Amino acid sequence: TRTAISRREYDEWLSEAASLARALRYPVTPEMVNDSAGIVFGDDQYEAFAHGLWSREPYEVMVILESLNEPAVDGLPAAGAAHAEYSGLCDKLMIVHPGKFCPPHFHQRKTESYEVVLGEMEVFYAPEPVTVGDDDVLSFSPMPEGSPWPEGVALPAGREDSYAGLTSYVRLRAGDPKFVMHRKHLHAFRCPADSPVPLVVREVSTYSHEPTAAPLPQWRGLHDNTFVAEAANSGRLATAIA
Amino acid sequence: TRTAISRREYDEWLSEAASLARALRYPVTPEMVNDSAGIVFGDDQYEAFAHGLWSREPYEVMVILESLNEPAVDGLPAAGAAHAEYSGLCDKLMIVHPGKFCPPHFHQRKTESYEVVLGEMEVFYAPEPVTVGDDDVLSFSPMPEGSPWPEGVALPAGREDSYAGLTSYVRLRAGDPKFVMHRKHLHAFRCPADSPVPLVVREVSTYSHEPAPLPQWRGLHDNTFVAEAANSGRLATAIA
Amino acid sequence: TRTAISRREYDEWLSEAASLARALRYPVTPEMVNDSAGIVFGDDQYEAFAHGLWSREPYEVMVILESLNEPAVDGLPAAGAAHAEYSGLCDKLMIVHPGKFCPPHFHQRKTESYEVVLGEMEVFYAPEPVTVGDDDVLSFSPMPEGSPWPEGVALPAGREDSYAGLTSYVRLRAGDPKFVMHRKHLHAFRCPADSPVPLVVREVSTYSHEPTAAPLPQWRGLHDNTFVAEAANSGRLATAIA
Amino acid sequence: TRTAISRREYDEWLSEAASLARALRYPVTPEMVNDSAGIVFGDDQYEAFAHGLWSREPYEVMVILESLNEPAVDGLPAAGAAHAEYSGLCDKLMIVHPGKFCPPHFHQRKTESYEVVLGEMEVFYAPEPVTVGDDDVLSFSPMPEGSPWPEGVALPAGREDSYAGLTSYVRLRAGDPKFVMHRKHLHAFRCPADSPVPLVVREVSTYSHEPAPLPQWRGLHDNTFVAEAANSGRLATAIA
Ligand SMILES: [Mn+2]
Ligand SMILES: [Mn+2]
Ligand SMILES: [Mn+2]
Ligand SMILES: [Mn+2]
Repeated sequence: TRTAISRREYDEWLSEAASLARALRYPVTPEMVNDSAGIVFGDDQYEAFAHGLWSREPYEVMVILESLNEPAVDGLPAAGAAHAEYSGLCDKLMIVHPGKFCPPHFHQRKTESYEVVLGEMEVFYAPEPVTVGDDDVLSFSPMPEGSPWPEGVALPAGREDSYAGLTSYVRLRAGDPKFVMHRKHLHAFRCPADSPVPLVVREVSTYSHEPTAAPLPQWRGLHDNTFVAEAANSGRLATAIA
Repeated sequence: TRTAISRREYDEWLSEAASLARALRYPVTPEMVNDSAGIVFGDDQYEAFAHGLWSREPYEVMVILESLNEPAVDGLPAAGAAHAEYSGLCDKLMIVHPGKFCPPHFHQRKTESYEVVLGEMEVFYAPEPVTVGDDDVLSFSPMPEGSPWPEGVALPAGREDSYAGLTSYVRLRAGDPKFVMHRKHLHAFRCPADSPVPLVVREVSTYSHEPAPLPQWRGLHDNTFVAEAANSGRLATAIA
Repeated sequence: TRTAISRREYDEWLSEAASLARALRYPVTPEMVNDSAGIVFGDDQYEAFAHGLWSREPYEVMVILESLNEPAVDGLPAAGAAHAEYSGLCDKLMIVHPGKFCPPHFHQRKTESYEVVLGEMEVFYAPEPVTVGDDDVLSFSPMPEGSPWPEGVALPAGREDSYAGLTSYVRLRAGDPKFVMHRKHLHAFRCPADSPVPLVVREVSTYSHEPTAAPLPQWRGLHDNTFVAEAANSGRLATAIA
Repeated sequence: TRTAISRREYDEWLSEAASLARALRYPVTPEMVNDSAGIVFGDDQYEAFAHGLWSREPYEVMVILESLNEPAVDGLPAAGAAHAEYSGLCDKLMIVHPGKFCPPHFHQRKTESYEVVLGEMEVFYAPEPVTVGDDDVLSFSPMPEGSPWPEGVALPAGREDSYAGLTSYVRLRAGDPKFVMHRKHLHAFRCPADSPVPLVVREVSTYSHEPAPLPQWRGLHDNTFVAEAANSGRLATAIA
């Protein structure tokens, strides 16, 4: 079983992703195409490269080209420092190949929005927010109920369990209105296995607290991504390239 | 002189803007093309239509197609309700014709970012922030100094002085890194007068307050223009 | 009734057309944006500008941005000079606003192909070729029969008669296979009146013999566009701008 | 050494090429993505896959996605049947990776035109036409002289000499005027070795004869490569 991605496999993956992104008019700078942009969620997912990104097999791997991750702390009243972490601005292009997924997880602080650029996006989520402490949270526009899962959702071997709570389904396409995924909601998505092209989606969200002189002292060592699956939640950061 | 835009002028202006937006893959739905998307900053700016959007003359008029304006209040701890207005997510596509401007102004709460999609964007701004309300504010990544203005910029007649404080300049093109304009910073921008195409820019910013997620958000004004006339021209577009 | 297009109307029309073309990646050079690119088929069609290109009213007006019109005579055996006029290469982008048409006509020498870039193209044609002299013409892939006209085809006032022979219908969209319109076939097309965008179509055809040191002596003064309507066939060239 | 391309390599090569084509708005239908769209010009060129399409090494391999290849015989006077083969309409999208080439060759009948869609195209050609068959040919707009080759062009190993006769050079970019390559002219092209993206070019040409509209068209060969090996690599792609 694969334990890493070869330099050739990785370079071709990111190069073709960056080329497709540019063709779609997403602003890609050299610095954005790095050894951290191609993500493998769990060591058991490197097996995705045994047959490759066009095998159409179910695995949790994807490319993220981040053009923006602005704290938006400047100008913020000091009195609001405690919750600045729920704000900020992040713009990234996500490229997911046929049959692949962005694994089940939720964010305590980050709210996201999706805009499909190419292909079709199958989003899976929990209409109800996870309970985070004895917090008295605000409400305004709760997540829509959505529809039940369609037929054809091949889940990654050994991870099917982590998708159990994501009962709601919505399929997004280019030209559709923006879709918002409120913070504290379990979610995941995949590119249909029969898709002729990789799924390309622009995500505009609040600040992304992920490992990679902090905006605020309290922001140091802050992880805002909690995955359901252990393999992904505990040990999914850096990408092993050999 | 012009006191309003004709129905035909408005329809062609927004129909072509929305068509260009769609060609550039921006998600445009019907409710986005409305009576307020074509903005004229002041009654004296309707004269921009005496010769049209391809006259290359300096006027402050533009189209904004907003695909998202999410409060992002859901899930936020009640304890942060007081400053939730500084957050949120807004996505809009701005179309500015040759020589036209988005006039000098600042936002107390909204921080923006620019991504040029078509054409080139000339940004004029003040690198030092203004103080709006609360004295003690946070700081992390101050606005860069950019460069001084280039020669030959044509400003709108009678609005020249309003640009005096925006001494820094940067010219953005497609493919460039995202440019951030922190809240409380005076800024403005134009499409070069000699541009072959209209300037098209995607703006990703915090919530856009335009007269509710929270009680205190009601009737909140977050756009302060330097020119008195420009403030007036932002309420409603006069379409004859 | 309108007798010409104002300089402002014309410049805005061509400028927005060239901008849209560039946005769609069609190579537009300054020389391609000229006073002949915006075409009005007949003096009775200038009325299209009484209410404008977004009035959605039926008129025969359009923009043609020609990036190529190559004789392809170079290297051709002298023995084939007699029929070089049926060859050549022409690449042009056609932009037609909601409800507007490219008027009924046929070409004796030019064969065309269509590739919709934006919007939807409603093509009207005669499945059978017009008879041009006692010619013994070649055959290989005759025009498909197509379907009958749909409901919603508002024809230009005073020209509805010229559309009578174009009995076959086909609706083209972006991503569809290339559609070929063989020479000697009456044809026309329009952008649906309810379209949210102007119809943008790339036409790749054989040489376009239209008024504007000839490739071949016999090519001088050669017109290959025969329109059904008199107003268009006799007096539709130059565009009157005032 | 490599004697064929692996199934996975071929699938990823064409799937990414077709995806890029679609993103660039080229009309790709299923029958266009086939076992002959990924071309390897010679058995010695399969080595291009030893390190891959992003190795930036000079090899003669490319993908061609043909959306149209119309004989244009319908309606043509029978009297012109003898030279109908010099006409017709072909539309194809060519994708060439960094440092890769479309090898030196000429067509007796096909005249082509290039429109760069993504990246930059370096064209090497002979401005003087070769004589193929008939002596008396027509002339109107001779190929321009272009410029001499720029410094540093890396050629495929063992194929260097085949480029000797293509002394003229032109570099084409997106938005440039269409470039015409008349029939009977030796030509070749590559994507710069340092290009950040694959070169994507739309070719509009007369009919592409590849082994019927007319009896005489059967088994017609209209591609003559300078390198003997390159001629061999054009028949069928070895996919293991
Ligand atoms: Mn997420
Ligand atoms: Mn602003
Ligand atoms: Mn025609
Ligand atoms: Mn060739």
